[PDB]
Amino acid sequence: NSLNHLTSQLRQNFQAISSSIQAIYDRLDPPQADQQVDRLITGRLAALN
Amino acid sequence: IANIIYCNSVINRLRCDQLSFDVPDGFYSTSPIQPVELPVSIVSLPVYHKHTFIVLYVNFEHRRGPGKCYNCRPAVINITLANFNETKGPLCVDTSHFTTQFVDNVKLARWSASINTGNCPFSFGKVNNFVKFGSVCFSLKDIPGGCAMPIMANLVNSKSHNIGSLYVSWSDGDVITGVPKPVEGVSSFMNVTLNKCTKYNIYDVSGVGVIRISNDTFLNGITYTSTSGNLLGFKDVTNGTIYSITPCNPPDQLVVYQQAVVGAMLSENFTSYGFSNVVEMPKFFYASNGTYNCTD
Amino acid sequence: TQFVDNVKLARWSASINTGNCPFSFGKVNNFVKFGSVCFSLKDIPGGCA
Amino acid sequence: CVGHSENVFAVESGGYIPSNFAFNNWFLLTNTSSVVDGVVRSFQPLLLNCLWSVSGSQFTTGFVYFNGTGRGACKGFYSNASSDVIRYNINFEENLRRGTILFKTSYGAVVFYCTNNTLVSGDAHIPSGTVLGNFYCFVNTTIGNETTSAFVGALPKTVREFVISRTGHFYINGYRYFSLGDVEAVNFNVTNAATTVCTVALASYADVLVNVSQTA
Amino acid sequence: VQLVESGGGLVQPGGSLRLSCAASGFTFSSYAMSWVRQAPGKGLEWVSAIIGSGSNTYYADSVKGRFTISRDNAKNTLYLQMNSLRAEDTAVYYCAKDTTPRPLYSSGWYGSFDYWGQGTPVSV
Amino acid sequence: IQMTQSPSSLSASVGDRVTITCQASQDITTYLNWYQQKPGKAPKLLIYDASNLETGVPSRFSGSGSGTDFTLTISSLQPEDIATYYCQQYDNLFLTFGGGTKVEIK
Ligand SMILES: *[C@@H]1O[C@H](CO)[C@@H](O[C@@H]2O[C@H](CO)[C@@H](O[C@@H]3O[C@H](CO[C@H]4O[C@H](CO)[C@@H](O)[C@H](O)[C@@H]4O)[C@@H](O)[C@H](O[C@H]4O[C@H](CO)[C@@H](O)[C@H](O)[C@@H]4O)[C@@H]3O)[C@H](O)[C@H]2NC(C)=O)[C@H](O)[C@H]1NC(C)=O
Ligand SMILES: *[C@@H]1O[C@H](CO)[C@@H](O[C@@H]2O[C@H](CO)[C@@H](O[C@@H]3O[C@H](CO)[C@@H](O)[C@H](O)[C@@H]3O)[C@H](O)[C@H]2NC(C)=O)[C@H](O)[C@H]1NC(C)=O
Ligand SMILES: *[C@@H]1O[C@H](CO)[C@@H](O[C@@H]2O[C@H](CO)[C@@H](O[C@@H]3O[C@H](CO)[C@@H](O)[C@H](O)[C@@H]3O)[C@H](O)[C@H]2NC(C)=O)[C@H](O)[C@H]1NC(C)=O
Ligand SMILES: *[C@@H]1O[C@H](CO)[C@@H](O[C@@H]2O[C@H](CO)[C@@H](O[C@@H]3O[C@H](CO)[C@@H](O)[C@H](O)[C@@H]3O)[C@H](O)[C@H]2NC(C)=O)[C@H](O)[C@H]1NC(C)=O
Ligand SMILES: *[C@@H]1O[C@H](CO)[C@@H](O[C@@H]2O[C@H](CO)[C@@H](O)[C@H](O)[C@H]2NC(C)=O)[C@H](O)[C@H]1NC(C)=O
Ligand SMILES: *[C@@H]1O[C@H](CO)[C@@H](O)[C@H](O)[C@H]1NC(C)=O
Ligand SMILES: *[C@@H]1O[C@H](CO)[C@@H](O)[C@H](O)[C@H]1NC(C)=O
Ligand SMILES: *[C@@H]1O[C@H](CO)[C@@H](O)[C@H](O)[C@H]1NC(C)=O
Ligand SMILES: *[C@@H]1O[C@H](CO)[C@@H](O)[C@H](O)[C@H]1NC(C)=O
Ligand SMILES: *[C@@H]1O[C@H](CO)[C@@H](O)[C@H](O)[C@H]1NC(C)=O
Ligand SMILES: *[C@@H]1O[C@H](CO)[C@@H](O)[C@H](O)[C@H]1NC(C)=O
Ligand SMILES: *[C@@H]1O[C@H](CO)[C@@H](O)[C@H](O)[C@H]1NC(C)=O
Ligand SMILES: *[C@@H]1O[C@H](CO)[C@@H](O)[C@H](O)[C@H]1NC(C)=O
Ligand SMILES: *[C@@H]1O[C@H](CO)[C@@H](O)[C@H](O)[C@H]1NC(C)=O
Ligand SMILES: *[C@@H]1O[C@H](CO)[C@@H](O)[C@H](O)[C@H]1NC(C)=O
Ligand SMILES: *[C@@H]1O[C@H](CO)[C@@H](O)[C@H](O)[C@H]1NC(C)=O
Repeated sequence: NSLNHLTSQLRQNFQAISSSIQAIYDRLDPPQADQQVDRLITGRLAALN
Repeated sequence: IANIIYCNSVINRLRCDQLSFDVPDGFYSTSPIQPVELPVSIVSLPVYHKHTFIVLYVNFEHRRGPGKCYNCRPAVINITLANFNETKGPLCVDTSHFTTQFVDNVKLARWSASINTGNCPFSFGKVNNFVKFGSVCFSLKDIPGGCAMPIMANLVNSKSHNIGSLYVSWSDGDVITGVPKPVEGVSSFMNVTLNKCTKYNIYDVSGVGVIRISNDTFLNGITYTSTSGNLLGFKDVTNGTIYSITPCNPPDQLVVYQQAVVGAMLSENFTSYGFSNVVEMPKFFYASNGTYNCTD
Repeated sequence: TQFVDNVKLARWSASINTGNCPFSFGKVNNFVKFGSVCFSLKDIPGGCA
Repeated sequence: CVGHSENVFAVESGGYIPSNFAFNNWFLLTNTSSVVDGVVRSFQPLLLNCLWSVSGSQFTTGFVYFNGTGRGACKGFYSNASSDVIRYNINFEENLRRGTILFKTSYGAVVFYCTNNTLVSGDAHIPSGTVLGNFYCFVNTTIGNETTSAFVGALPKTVREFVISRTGHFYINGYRYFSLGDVEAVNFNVTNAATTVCTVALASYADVLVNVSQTA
Repeated sequence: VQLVESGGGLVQPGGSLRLSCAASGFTFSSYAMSWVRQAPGKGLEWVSAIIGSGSNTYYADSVKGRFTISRDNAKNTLYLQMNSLRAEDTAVYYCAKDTTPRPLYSSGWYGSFDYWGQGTPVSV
Repeated sequence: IQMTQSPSSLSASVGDRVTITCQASQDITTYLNWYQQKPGKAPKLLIYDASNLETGVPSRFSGSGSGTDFTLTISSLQPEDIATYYCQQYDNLFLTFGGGTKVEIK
C-alpha cells in the first residue's frame, strides 16, 4: 500500500503541462521550462514526505 | 572563511551533497554522471503522410535618407507567413505531419531576428519535437483565445526592439504532429541504436535510456509501461521482436567507514570507483579493495 | 510614475486599475525591480492591460 | 473452434462468457499502452450477442452486418440487439497478407488490402522512408462510381485476431491501428478461407474486471 | 577567438584531401563559417560557407559539386572535403567567422567576416 | 556580380589624404565591407556596412557611398597603413571580392 501510493504520485501533472520532465524540455525554452519543472519538484518532494 | 574542501574526489563529492564535513558510517546512494554524446532514436507508425511547411520570414531595413543612423529602431518591417492571406483567414495546418521554419532575411550586419515564447505553452522552434495537436492555426493578426509569440530585432551588445508578433491557436489531440524535417533518405519509421545511452522518441513517448533485445514474446500491444508511466519496452511491427528500455545511470550504493569509501554495491560487472576487485553476490555485484582474509 | 487628472468638470474624476498586471501603476514607486519596462497606448504583445 | 470442442462455447443467458474459458486469442483492446501483469477495470466488448463457428461449418459466412443480418448459426444464447464490435478470431500465426477485407458504408464500398507489388496499389501518395522489399497496406474507397486509393500503413507478419467497431476502429492483436470512419458491414474474404477464420462474434461494450497475465 | 587549420600538403590531381579548422573562445554554433583561398598572385576567392546549424550549404560555381563542406558543433570544428583536385586549387585557405549571431533555429544571411585563421596552404 | 577596384596600385606619403574607390556593377544599396591585408598574414575587417568603424580599428578611416559606386578614404597616411586592401559585397549569397589594391610608400 505504501509503495503503490508513492509510485502513483509520479503520474500527477501537479498543474503542469505534463508529468514527464523530458516532455517539458522538448516543448519549451529553458527559461520557461524551469518554471514548469519546479511544479513537479515541489509536488514530488511532498509525496516523499 | 575558516576552511574549504574541493568536490573533486569520490569521498569529497559525497560530503558536498551531504552538506557536511563529516559523513557518518553507513550506506549512501549515488548516481553516475550521464554521457553527453546522446544519439537520437525514433520509432513511429507509418500512416497517411502529408507534410506542411510553416515558414516565417522576417526582414527589415533602416530608412534610407540623409541620416545614416544605425542604433535606431528599424523603420521598415516586412513579415510574411508563407501562404498566409488575411482575407482567407488564419493558416491552419490540415495534414498529419508538419514543421516550422524561421528564415531571417535581414542582410544588415550585426542585426538579427528572434522569436520569443511569450504566453504560449510551446516555443515556435520546439514544435518540431513530436508535439501533438488536435488542430493548430497560425496568423499575423490577433486570434481570439489564442497566444502571441513576440518577434524581436537584436543588435550586438545593444538593446533589442519588438517588431511584431505571431499569433497561434491550438487544441489538444493526436491528429497533427510536428516532425523535424523530411530528409531525403532517412527511414524515420525505425532507426534506433543499441547498447548505448540514447535519447528516444518511441511511439510518441520521449525519454533517455538504453535499448536492447529481449526474448519476451508478448502478443498484445506495441508499447509496455510501468505504474509510474515510464516506458519499459516496445514492439517492432515489421519484425515482431520486442525491445526493452533501461535507464542510463541507475543508482548505486557506497559504503563509508572512518571518513573513507571502502566499497560499492553495483548492478554491473565493472570495477567502478577505482576499486581493483569485484565479487559476485546473490543479488548485486560488490566492488572493493578488500583481500577477503578478514573475519570481523 | 505620475498620474495627472486634467479634467475640470465637477463631480468627475479619473482612475486607473491593476487589471491583469502583476503590479499597480501607483505602487511601482515602492522600489520595484525590473530588467526592462515599457508603456504604450496601443496593445503590446505578451504584456498586460 | 478447433480443439477441446470448447474453444467455441455456448453463450450463457444474457451474453456472458463462461467462467472457465481459456480466452485463447481473445485480447484486451487498448488505444495506447498495454498492461503486462495486474488487475484492471475497463469497458470491453465482451458481452456477446451471437457467437458462431466458421471452420467446419461449411456456411462460409460471407458478409456480416452490425445488426443481425448475415449472422451464422449462433451457438447458445443469442439476441436481435444491435452490436458495436465484430470479432474475427484468426488461428495460429495465420496472416491476412494474401487476401482482402471488404466494407460497406453509407457512401459506397471500401476495400482494405496489403501488398508487395506496386502494380496492385495503383497510386501511392509519397510512401517515403519505407523498406521497398516488404508489404504495405492501402485502401480503396469507391464513392459510388468514383474509385480512390490511399495509403494506410503496415500490419504485423502474423495476426491472431481481428476486431472492427461500427465507428471504424480497426484493432489488430489488441491494438488500434487505423480509423476507417463509420462502417455498416464487413467481409473477411481472404484465400484459405474457412480455415483462416475460426470463430466470429458480435459483441457489445460491458463493464468488466480482467486478470491480465503476460498481456493475455 | 582563435582559429587554427590543418591538413595541408601535396596531393596528385583527382585524389582527395581532408582539410580541417578548429575554433575556440566563442559560441561556435551561433556563427556561420566560411572557407576562402588566395591563389598565388591573385586576390581572395570564396570557396564555401555553412550555416551555424549546418542545415544550409552553399558553394561557388567552380567549387560546386567538387567539394563538400561540413561542420561538427559538438567539438567546435569546421571540416572540408577536397575531391577531384585540379591544378588551380594550389593556394592558401582561410576559415572565417561571421559577425552576426543567429539563433540555432534560424537560417540567415552572411558575408561580414571579422576573425580569420592563420592559413593552411595546399599544393597539386 | 562583378566588382572592380581602381587603381590597382598607388603610392602616397605620410600625411596624404589617400582615397580608394571600387565599383559594383549592380545596386548593392549599402552592403559592402572593407578589409586590411598585411602580406604574410590573414586579412582583418576595417569597415562594415560601408560606413561603420569596427571597434578594433583606429578612427582615421572613413567610407561612404550608395548604389553602385562606393568609396573608402583615409584621413592621413600613417607608417603602418602600407598593406593590401579589398572590398567585398554581401548583397548575394554568392558574394564576390574586388580586384584588390596595393598601396605604397613615398
Ligand atoms: C479508443 O478511443 C475511442 C475514442 O474515445 C473509444 O471510442 C469510444 O468508446 C466509448 C466506449 O465506452 C463509446 O461510448 C459508448 O457509446 C456506446 C454507444 O453510444 C452511442 O449510441 C447510443 C445509442 O445506442 C447513443 O445514445 C449515444 O449517444 C452514442 O451515440 C454506449 O453503449 C456506451 O454507453 C454505455 O456506457 C455509458 C458509460 O457512461 C453508460 O452511461 C450507458 O448507459 C451505457 O451503458 C458509451 O456511451 C464512445 O461513443 C466511443 N467514441 C468514439 C468517438 O468512437 C474507443 O472505445 C477506445 N478504445 C479503447 C479500447 O479504449
Ligand atoms: C517581403 O519579403 C518577402 C520575402 O518572401 C517578399 O516576397 C518575395 O518576393 C520576391 C520578389 O517578388 C519573390 O521572388 C520571386 O517570386 C517569383 C514568383 O513566384 C519567382 O518566379 C522567382 O523565382 C522569385 O522567387 C518571392 O518568391 C517572394 N516570396 C514570398 C514567400 O512571397 C515580399 O515581396 C517582400 N515585400 C516587400 C514589400 O518588400
Ligand atoms: C439491418 O440493416 C441492413 C443494412 O445493412 C438491411 O439490409 C438491407 O436493407 C434494405 C432496406 O430496405 C432492404 O432493402 C430492400 O432491398 C431490395 C433490393 O433487393 C428491394 O427489393 C426492396 O425495395 C428494399 O429496398 C434490404 O432488404 C436489406 N438487405 C438485406 C440483405 O436484407 C437489413 O435488412 C437490416 N435488417 C434489419 C434487422 O434491420
Ligand atoms: C490471474 O491469472 C494468473 C495466471 O493464470 C493466476 O496465476 C496462476 O494461479 C494458479 C493458481 O494459484 C497457479 O497455479 C498453481 O501453481 C503452483 C506452482 O506451480 C502449483 O503448486 C499449484 O498447484 C497451482 O498449479 C499458477 O501457477 C499461477 N500462474 C502464474 C503465472 O503465476 C492468478 O492466480 C490469477 N488471479 C486471479 C485473482 O484470478
Ligand atoms: C485500388 O485502386 C487502384 C486505383 O484504381 C487500382 O489500381 C488499378 O489497378 C488496375 C489493375 O488492378 C490497373 O489496370 C489500373 O490502371 C489501376 N488504376 C489506376 C488509376 O492506375 C487497384 O488495383 C485497386 N486495388 C484493389 C485491390 O481493388
Ligand atoms: C487574399 O485572398 C483573396 C481571396 O483569394 C485575394 O483576392 C487577395 O488578392 C489576396 N491578397 C493577398 C495579399 O494575397
Ligand atoms: C538513422 O539516423 C541517423 C541520423 O544521423 C542516420 O545517420 C542513419 O543513417 C539513420 N539510419 C537509418 C537506417 O535510417
Ligand atoms: C530467454 O527467455 C527465458 C524465459 O523467459 C529467460 O529466463 C532468459 O533469461 C532469456 N535469456 C536469453 C539469453 O535471452
Ligand atoms: C529486426 O529489424 C531490424 C531492422 O528493422 C533488423 O536489423 C533485424 O535484423 C530484424 N530482425 C529480425 C529477426 O527480423
Ligand atoms: C565478472 O567479471 C569478471 C572480470 O571480467 C569475470 O571474470 C567474471 O566471470 C564475471 N562474472 C559474471 C557473473 O559476470
Ligand atoms: C585500491 O587499490 C588501488 C591499487 O591500484 C588504488 O589505486 C586505489 O586508489 C585503492 N583505493 C582505495 C579506496 O583505497
Ligand atoms: C590472513 O590472515 C592471517 C591471520 O591474521 C595472516 O597471518 C595471514 O598472513 C593472512 N593471509 C593468508 C594468505 O593467510
Ligand atoms: C430474432 O428475430 C427473428 C426474426 O423476427 C425471430 O424469428 C427470432 O425469434 C428473434 N429472436 C429473439 C431471441 O428475440
Ligand atoms: C517485394 O518488393 C520488393 C521491392 O524491392 C521486391 O524486390 C520483391 O521481389 C517483392 N517480393 C515478393 C516476395 O513479392
Ligand atoms: C464512373 O465510371 C465512368 C466509367 O467510364 C468514369 O468515366 C467516371 O469518371 C466515373 N465517375 C464518377 C464521378 O462516379
Ligand atoms: C473472394 O475471394 C476470392 C479469392 O481471393 C476472389 O476470387 C473473389 O473475387 C472474392 N470475391 C469477393 C466478392 O470479394
